[PDB]
Amino acid sequence: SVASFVLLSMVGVAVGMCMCARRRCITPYELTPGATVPFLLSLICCIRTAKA
Amino acid sequence: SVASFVLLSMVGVAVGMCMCARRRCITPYELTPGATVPFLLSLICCIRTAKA
Amino acid sequence: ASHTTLGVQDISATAMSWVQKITGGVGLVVAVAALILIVVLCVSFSRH
Amino acid sequence: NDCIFEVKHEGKVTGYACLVGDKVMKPAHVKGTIDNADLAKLAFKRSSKYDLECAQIPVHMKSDASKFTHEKPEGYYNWHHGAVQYSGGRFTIPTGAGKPGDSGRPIFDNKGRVVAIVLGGANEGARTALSVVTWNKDIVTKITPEGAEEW
Amino acid sequence: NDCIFEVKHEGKVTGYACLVGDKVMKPAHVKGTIDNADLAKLAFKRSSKYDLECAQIPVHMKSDASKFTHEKPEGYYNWHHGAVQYSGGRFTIPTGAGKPGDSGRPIFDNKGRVVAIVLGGANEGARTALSVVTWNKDIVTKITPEGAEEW
Ligand SMILES: CC(C)CCC[C@@H](C)[C@H]1CC[C@H]2[C@@H]3CC=C4C[C@@H](O)CC[C@]4(C)[C@H]3CC[C@]12C
Repeated sequence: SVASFVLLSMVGVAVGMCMCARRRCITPYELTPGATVPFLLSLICCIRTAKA
Repeated sequence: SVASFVLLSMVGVAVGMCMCARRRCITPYELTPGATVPFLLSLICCIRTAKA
Repeated sequence: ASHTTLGVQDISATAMSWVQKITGGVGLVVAVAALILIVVLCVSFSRH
Repeated sequence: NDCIFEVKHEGKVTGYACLVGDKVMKPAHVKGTIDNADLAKLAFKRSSKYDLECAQIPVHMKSDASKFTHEKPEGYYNWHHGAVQYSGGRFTIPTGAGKPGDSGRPIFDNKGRVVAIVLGGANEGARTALSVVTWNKDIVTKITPEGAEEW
Repeated sequence: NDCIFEVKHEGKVTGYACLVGDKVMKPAHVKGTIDNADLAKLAFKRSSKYDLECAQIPVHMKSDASKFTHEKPEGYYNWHHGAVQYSGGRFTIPTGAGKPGDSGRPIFDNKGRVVAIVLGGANEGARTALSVVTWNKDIVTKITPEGAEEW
């Protein structure tokens, strides 16, 4: 029971870190007017292409 | 007692040399208007940027 | 005693690598710090 | 011109929001609701890093967004309350020209294009440094004069 | 040129302190404490290879700082005691155009921007070569003509 809890918790943390990293990495492009997100960056961030 | 003294003395010298290097490679940036210290150097010497 | 004296610092027991590891570790810190200062002095020297 | 909307607190005006290019921007330090219901109901992405809250403009019904540029040549710019002098990496205004509650107003160049958004400023003696948000060709960046405070 | 930045650091003043860009500058070979209090309390960083000491300008007096540039085209430059001829990358003045104790004075271009600060010079017949502090892109450098004396 404990081993299952701890291993699942570790995975949840890994995901939270990835989502935090994704938001911080992409913000400077989505926050900027007239800016377009690079194709490769959109694939890495797992986000929709450009502004649509 | 002697071995402890000598080893500690050697460390103190190593630190003093590092601090001397830290001042010598940075001072010219402080003297120059704008304090335009490059990012990597700021990480290495543990110093603050022009707008800090 | 049938033998002679052990009176030298040289005859310390084995498994004394702790002494060598500590001495080497501190010596390495000095060698690195010395290199850092030398490189900075070289750059400072060339600049005018 | 006329691309400025008010952001209001419950009991007062707190700041301004502006339509620039394809996105609507307001200062993150301003707490209030946009006077225009069309923008007030719009979701914004908050980033404390740049003191911005940004969202996409409903350009299908909001085609009056201002023009903008990343270019920042030396010279004077129009910031509504007068001219602002730009030199090096800083914008400078007259000391009596700045005020609290004025944050969110854009700075325009001689072509009417927005170059930066005003957040605040710092008193440098005979002149006041202006704290603004601007951008390069790729991403948004912020300029923060020493001792600057939010307006 | 039309502005005074030359603050005395001693009663029997030998050289002057000045405000250039965001830094307070004075020759490292002159003794005394800068007047007007605000500069008097500043800590300075010294470099013996540049004969220069510098400190950060307080924000409230930042607006009084002189304009600075690294640009150094061949031609003539101005200073408080006359003109300066810049030729071959070196600054030269007429003999008798300055004396010991007149050091620390900036040399200005045609836009009123500082390009160099005088430390001393070498008297060669009718002309004197100047020992100056000058700047290149993101670096401080010094020029010292042979036989130059400290001022
Ligand atoms: C972990 C490290 C510090 C262990 C080091 C052990 C050292 C400090 C100890 C262990 C055995 C000791 C030695 C035993 C024998 C002698 C011979 C004597 O006539 C002089 C002291 C001398 C030379 C001693 C010096 C100190 C000594 C070397």
